Amino acid sequence: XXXXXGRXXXXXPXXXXTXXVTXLXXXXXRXYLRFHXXXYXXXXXXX
Amino acid sequence: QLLPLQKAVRGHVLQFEWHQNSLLTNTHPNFLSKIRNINVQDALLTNQ
Repeated sequence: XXXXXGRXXXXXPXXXXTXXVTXLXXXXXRXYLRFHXXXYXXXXXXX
Repeated sequence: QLLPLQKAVRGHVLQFEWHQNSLLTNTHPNFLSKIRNINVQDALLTNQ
């Protein structure tokens, strides 16, 4: 019906500023250290 | 008629405020601490 010259345009529904736009194509119209290895009792203990 | 209730609530808040600023060093000036004497182990350790 609406198809024009081999083009299948059929599958279409047919029934501030106020600009006007064209329809169908819109455009303007833990762990804490332990004592060892912490450097005491490694220089100490006079007993 | 509300005056005495105001007194009661003021007294409550002021009690809390007085308690907040209290420290034992001020009220108990003769509070004890952990004094000790210099002993033999100090001298042995110094020599070592």
